Amino acid sequence: VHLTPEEKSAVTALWGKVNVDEVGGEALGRLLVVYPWTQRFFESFGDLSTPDAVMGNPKVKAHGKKVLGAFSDGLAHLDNLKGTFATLSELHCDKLHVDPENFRLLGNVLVCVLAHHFGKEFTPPVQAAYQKVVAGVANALAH
Amino acid sequence: VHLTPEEKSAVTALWGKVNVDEVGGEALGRLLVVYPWTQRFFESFGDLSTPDAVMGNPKVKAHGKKVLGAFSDGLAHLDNLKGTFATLSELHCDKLHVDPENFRLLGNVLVCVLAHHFGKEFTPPVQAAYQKVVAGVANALAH
Amino acid sequence: VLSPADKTNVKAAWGKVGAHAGEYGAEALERMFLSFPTTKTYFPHFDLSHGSAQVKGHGKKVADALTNAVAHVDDMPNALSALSDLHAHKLRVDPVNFKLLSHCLLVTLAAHLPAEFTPAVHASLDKFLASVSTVLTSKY
Amino acid sequence: VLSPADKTNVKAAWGKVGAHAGEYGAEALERMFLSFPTTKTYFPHFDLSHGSAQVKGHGKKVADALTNAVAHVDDMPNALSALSDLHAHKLRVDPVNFKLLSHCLLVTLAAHLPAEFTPAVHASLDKFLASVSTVLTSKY
Ligand code: HEM
Ligand code: HEM
Ligand code: HEM
Ligand code: HEM
Repeated sequence: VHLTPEEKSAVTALWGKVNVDEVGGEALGRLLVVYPWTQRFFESFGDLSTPDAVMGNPKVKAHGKKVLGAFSDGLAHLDNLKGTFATLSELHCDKLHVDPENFRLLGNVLVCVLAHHFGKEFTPPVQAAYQKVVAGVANALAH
Repeated sequence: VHLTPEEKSAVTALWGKVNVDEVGGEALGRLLVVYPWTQRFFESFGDLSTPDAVMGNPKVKAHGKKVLGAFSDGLAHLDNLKGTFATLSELHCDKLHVDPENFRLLGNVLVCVLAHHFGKEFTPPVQAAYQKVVAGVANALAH
Repeated sequence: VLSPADKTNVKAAWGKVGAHAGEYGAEALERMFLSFPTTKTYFPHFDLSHGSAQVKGHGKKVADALTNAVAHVDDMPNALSALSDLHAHKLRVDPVNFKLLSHCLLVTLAAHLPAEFTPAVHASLDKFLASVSTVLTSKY
Repeated sequence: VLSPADKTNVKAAWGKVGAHAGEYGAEALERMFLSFPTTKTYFPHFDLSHGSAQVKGHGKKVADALTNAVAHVDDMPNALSALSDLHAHKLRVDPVNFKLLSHCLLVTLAAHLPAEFTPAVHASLDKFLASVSTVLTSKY
């Protein structure tokens, strides 16, 4: 991922105000709700029938925290995304059998979550920077 | 692209029996017919209204010949697809603005054309080997 | 295929959108142009700068089309026949671009209606926009 | 959305498919398993070898479902409600696998009916299989 200095500054400034526990679980739960075929991987979490049950699942919240930790680690290494996500790519491609389109879907859900949380300050330039960031992250996981 | 020696031997033997002039043109015309939005890139080829007009287009036939020549070049360099399809990837991305999904669509159409031409000779193992080949080619163009 | 639940959710969400539809559509178009520059090739005659009157008018048109699609959710395929003719036969737009515009519309709605954008409403709007895109990309 | 011309094309093509539907469906399933091994994860209780009786029976079931869908093309969501409930609510199948199975069915039809597999019939069958995949994936 190649970013302009202004885009990098905006991305870092917006990520500074992100609450790691709340945004990650919210994005994972929105993924599981909007794309119900993704609960096939998370059946082990438990009750995932209603949206309120999906969004009120402690396992979903913890796994969202882990996912956002991985996203932050990727953000800290924007010039080494392929090498940063090698182990996770192996895990998702060999042991979990996750389709690469689901990575793009989760990235888009995370962008929607960021827009929901920040409102007006999620300007179209910031959204473009985050869009190419999540595109790079998804391309690294697919590799 | 990683293929077994038997898969490589089968792929090459079917490829020798391939009539390039007919196969490339048929694959391109079938792509343009089944996925009509692809005619935006080929509006310079003349009349592409009906399927019969698409399949009877000398420009379409010649471009299909060129596409199948590129496919053969990639087949001969299965271990260096990314380096072989660098110029074509640049042409298709920077200048033509072709979405990477259309490469997979054209690969699937080519596989269907090969099955149509060979019948029983297109066994499921041969199809699997050719699917790996065309998926590798599509990814190199997408790069 | 839509269910009565998500149909009602989409109707309520667009009713809450109300009169801000034109500005929401213009902002969605601006977001799509900024974050997916390949979509700019479909508007070579446009002035695609920030605050452009042409983009504002086209966003208003897109929003009005979405409003009438909501009003005719059960009979969208023939309620949007003119738009299907325009986009599928004449413009020949890739459905990927429809996916991108749907995502940008969802982002705009999330940014402008925080309370209304529950996960259920998000899923309902996602499905509704997928069906509108399918009608406008299908060639019948 | 399907046009009457493509509906007639699909009807004629599957009518001439006729009694070989079970063999064609079994071969399509075998092709999907061989070329896309990730699809094998949905059948952990099955014997996925060549000439398997379980695969042959499942191919016969899939072919019968496709024949019913062809006979009820105009009311697909109401004709494939049980299969939609099975695939969307209970199995939760990724639509990518539906795309792969549709492509393998197209390859099998091309390999077994070279004469009927004209470009127009190919496009009609592609649209028909896409519509079938849409209904089974959707939950309503
Ligand atoms: C797109 C960006 C993604 C990121 C950054 C990400 C991150 C992670 C991380 C860090 C783990 C390790 C959890 C652990 O070790 O306990 C994990 C596991 C996992 N991921 Fe992802 N993931 C992504 C996409 C997805 C998607 C889209 C799905 C499913 C649709 C998925 C399914 C799973 C599953 C099932 C696990 C194992 C959970 C468990 O064992 O409890 N991942 N992911
Ligand atoms: C595996 C997939 C593909 C391969 C191997 C391939 C190969 C080629 C080749 C060999 C050329 C000729 C370049 C030259 O003569 O300098 C070309 C050009 C071109 N390609 Fe592709 N191509 C693929 C996919 C596609 C697809 C799917 C589309 C459109 C949907 C497309 C659109 C074009 C166009 C418009 C040109 C220029 C033709 C002209 O200017 O008359 N390509 N490609
Ligand atoms: C997704 C929902 C969409 C809706 C509801 C929609 C609706 C409309 C409407 C109402 C018009 C104006 C019709 C007229 O002036 O007679 C239009 C025109 C147009 N649309 Fe869309 N559209 C959508 C998606 C797209 C996308 C994704 C693209 C391209 C990436 C696109 C490209 C165009 C173009 C190029 C025009 C012509 C503009 C002009 O002639 O000034 N549309 N659309
Ligand atoms: C046009 C596409 C498809 C059609 C017409 C179709 C049709 C059917 C039919 C008729 C059954 C029998 C249900 C029963 O006997 O209870 C079935 C079951 C099943 N389908 Fe599909 N299917 C399609 C696509 C897929 C795909 C792509 C997958 C997975 C990659 C899949 C996975 C399954 C599974 C796991 C079962 C359970 C069978 C068993 O447990 O014995 N289906 N489907």
